[PDB]
Amino acid sequence: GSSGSSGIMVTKQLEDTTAYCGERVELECEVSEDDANVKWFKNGEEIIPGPKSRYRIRVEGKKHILIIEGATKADAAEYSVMTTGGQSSAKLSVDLKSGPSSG
Repeated sequence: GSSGSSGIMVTKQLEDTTAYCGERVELECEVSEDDANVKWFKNGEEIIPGPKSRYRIRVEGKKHILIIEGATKADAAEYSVMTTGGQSSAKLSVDLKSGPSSG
């Protein structure tokens, strides 16, 4: 049943994501272990979610989902994850919706 290398390996590597300003960004990924606890880092910095945070790390089976509430020109950064035995990186580019936002 559950027989895999000691550490954890990122089966599915993050993929470049292009969202708009204020939009909601969602980074999905998969690992070797289940209900694991990956570490999401923004441009090398360690993210710290919570009841009063912007980033919300969700765990679903053997896949993680890093959602970002309000993706501004600042949110657009290289998001890299770190596990017990794996690491990944992605590029998030934020675009400012063109045209008058009406109707």
